Amino acid sequence: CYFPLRSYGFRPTYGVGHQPYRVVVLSFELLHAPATVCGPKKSTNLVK
Amino acid sequence: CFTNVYADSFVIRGNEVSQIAPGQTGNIADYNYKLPDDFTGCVIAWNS
Repeated sequence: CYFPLRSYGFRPTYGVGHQPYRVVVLSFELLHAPATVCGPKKSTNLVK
Repeated sequence: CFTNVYADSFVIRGNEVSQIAPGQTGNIADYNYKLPDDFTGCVIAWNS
């Protein structure tokens, strides 16, 4: 019976392929709701 | 399911049980028996 835990053998010379990568996943939803996080782009004046 | 099932067996001292694992070095794993970093397989043992 194993409590599901282990530890990566993260060593300096040893790990290639079996090496540590730091991973960041950005998730977002878009064009379906009000928005608060936005591109650098600048507004124009609004013409009717 | 598997294509190429191979099975290996011998006698060791409890001092050497850790030496059977991939990347571990010590005079048994140096000069008697060793296995590749992507070893797709399992170790099993008992006292005798």
